Order: sequence, then structure tokens, then C-alpha cells
Amino acid sequence: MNINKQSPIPIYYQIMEQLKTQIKNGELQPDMPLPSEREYAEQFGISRMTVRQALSNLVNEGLLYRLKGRGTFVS
Amino acid sequence: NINKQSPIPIYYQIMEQLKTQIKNGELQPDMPLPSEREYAEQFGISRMTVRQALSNLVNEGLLYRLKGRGTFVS
Amino acid sequence: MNINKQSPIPIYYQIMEQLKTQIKNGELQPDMPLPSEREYAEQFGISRMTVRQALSNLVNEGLLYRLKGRGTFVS
Amino acid sequence: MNINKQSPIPIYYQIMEQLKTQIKNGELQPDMPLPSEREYAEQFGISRMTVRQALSNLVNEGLLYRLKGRGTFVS
DNA sequence: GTGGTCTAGACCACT
DNA sequence: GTGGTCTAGACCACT
Ligand SMILES: [Cl-]
Ligand SMILES: [Cl-]
Repeated sequence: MNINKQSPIPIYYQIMEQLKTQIKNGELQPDMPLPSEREYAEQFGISRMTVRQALSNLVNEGLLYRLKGRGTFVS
Repeated sequence: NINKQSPIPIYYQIMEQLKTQIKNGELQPDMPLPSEREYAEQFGISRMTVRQALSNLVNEGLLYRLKGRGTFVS
Repeated sequence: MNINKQSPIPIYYQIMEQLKTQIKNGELQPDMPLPSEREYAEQFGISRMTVRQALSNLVNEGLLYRLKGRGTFVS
Repeated sequence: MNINKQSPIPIYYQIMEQLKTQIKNGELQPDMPLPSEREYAEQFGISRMTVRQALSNLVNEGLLYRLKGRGTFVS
């Protein structure tokens, strides 16, 4: 994955779309954990809350779920 | 109004306070809420802490936002 | 720092010129943050949009740069 | 600062004692922040909850105070 | 002059 | 060692 920080397109939305592709692809397996929020933040070089905005929307769209204390998973 | 020392998250306390204000007609359909910045100053908390409460109420359909203008009771 | 709201000279331009003065003599030190867009707007009693036009112009002239989520700095 | 995971002495207590030493000889001074709970946990290879037990005890004894979103500080 | 996005971290709750 | 909540602001999009 790669985000473009100088795009008017919000970083969180860029992340959303790329994750959506991997979900519909099987590149991210169902009931298997995504990389942690801190892993994503580190690799994208962005704030964890920016990552979280994306993940929270995908959770709200029913594409992911969270298990507190454990991780974030493909629905 | 809120208790910042409670284990109960601030944003949730705000949610319930607002829910309470919507029922007893202290807040009625289409009237505007104080700005996010007003709330944060009123409570001595961060604006994002206010936003978590308001976004949850928006997502629950109890409030709606007009981009660039304000937040209102549904 | 003063702005004249009844001058035919656009507010954003008045701001640009006073900021250039402060940059030139060092009242705004290089690589140090300016007052927030917020601070300028509230002090002058104007729109943030108007402040941004001034600031964006200076960014385009290479006098200032912006770092998202942190501030506006003198190059 | 060192811990021994194989000692019968609880890790959180080992941490408490060394922090008390560091405070007494001035390595940690009043109103200055400690390393983050994360920093301690990662460097010793332990859970944050273990670090938190040490820190919570020192807060309870009045030697440290915490500010949400900011840090942990010597009282 | 509001809501939207973002920074660069912190401590808290919890199999 | 994760997700959850929070700080204390900033600039960006926009009737
Ligand atoms: Cl602001
Ligand atoms: Cl952390």
C-alpha cells in the first residue's frame, strides 16, 4: 500500500479504498487480523488516529470488526 | 455537567447529557447546538473529545451536521 | 499589526505586506511558527478564508511553508 | 535500569524500586516526564499492564502524577 | 467561523 | 501489545 500525502484526497479515505480492494480480493483473509493500527501508522508515516478514521469507517460499513485488547479483523 | 475523573469516558458522558436534553425539549428538532469549539472550551476538554460524542449521535441519527455551518438536532 | 476594513486595498493583501515586513526584519523568525490562522482571523475580526488567501500567497512565493497538523513556518 | 524476569521478585516491584532510586538521586526530577509506559514495556519486553502496576503504585504513594494524553511526571 | 482532517504523541482497558 | 480514549493544538474545505 502507498498513500499520497499531497493529494487533496484525505489520507484516511485513500487507506479505506486500498483496504477495500484487499478485502474484496482475499489479500486480507476473513477472521484473520489486520496489521495493528500502530503498524499501519508506522508504515504510512502518519498519525494513528488517521489510520483509525479509516478503520472505524470500515467497521461501520461492516467490512471489519474489532476485538478489544486483541485486534482488527476482516468480517 | 461532566466528571473528567470518572472511569466513564468523557465523550459518553456528553452523549448521555445531550440525549437527556433532547428528550425534555431543552433541545428540539432543527435548533443549533453550540459549536464544537464552544463545547470544548465549556468543558475544558479537547475538541476531538467533543467530536467523538457528536459523531456518535450523528451516526445514531439524533443529530445532523451541515458542513461549514453547524450541528443541529434531528 | 493593523488592518483597514474600508480600504479598497484587499484585506488579504494588507496582511501579506505586513507579514513580509515582519519576515524581513525577523519579528517572524525563520523556521518558527506564525500565529495560527485562527489567531489572525480572531484578532482582525475576519474570515479564516481571508487569512488563508494571504498565507497561501506567501507559501506560493516561497516565503512560508506549511506542515499539516502543526503550523505555518517561515522558510 | 535493569530487571530480572526470572527472579521471584515481581517485575512491577523491581521497576518501582529502581524508579525510586532514580528519583532519589535526581535522575528523574519534579514535573519532568518519565519515559512512556510504552518505552518501559518495549525495552524490557513486558506487557504495558506490568509497567502500569508499578506506575500506579508510585502514583498512589504520591511520588508520581499522571496527566491524561500528556505523560507521567515526578510529583 | 463552522465542521473536516491531521499531528505526535500520551495513558487506559483488557484474555 | 492490542484497540480505546485523550491531549492541545494546527491547517483545510466551505455558502
Ligand atoms: Cl482551530
Ligand atoms: Cl502507544
